[PDB]
Amino acid sequence: NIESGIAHIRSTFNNTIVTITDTHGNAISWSSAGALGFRGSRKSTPFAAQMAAETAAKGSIEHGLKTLEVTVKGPGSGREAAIRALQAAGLEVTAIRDVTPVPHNGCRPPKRRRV
RNA sequence: GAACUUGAGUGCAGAAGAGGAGAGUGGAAUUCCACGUGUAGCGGUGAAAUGCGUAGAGAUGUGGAGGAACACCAGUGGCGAA
Repeated sequence: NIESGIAHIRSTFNNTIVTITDTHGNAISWSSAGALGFRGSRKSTPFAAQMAAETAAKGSIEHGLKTLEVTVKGPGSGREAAIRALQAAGLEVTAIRDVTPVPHNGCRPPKRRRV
């Protein structure tokens, strides 16, 4: 039973995962578009991000959270939907923080697609 | 052969620079390894599948290993014969 937590939203182009943890990063609960039965294109859509956030939130509310800090990673379109969905579940969102990993010129990226 | 100082160079006084070689050091990120929390998918596509995952993955926290490259600055900006 913990109150304050961080909501890690990993929004990629293919899927949106939402893990909810305590302030010390111990996992309370998590949800992802795939876990909710979305497949392929559907998982990417922002609608699925909403549903993923709601499902993750309702799992956490059992443990008794009230305030969430939000961290967003990846280039997906889910972050806004997932954040608004967390607010709609009742948990107040203190601050959103983009923590997408930025290399300072490190590893060579994979070759560009010729689509 | 003898003069001259503009070319060329030297002296003296300043200026900028990713110019080069050598030796160190630093932060981000990817991967891997160990551990805590935690559960059913993760990944990928135009759509899928191969692949990875209940032998506990992906997500998340701490620490560690190693290799390569140096975000912002950064600019028809600088330096170099290329």
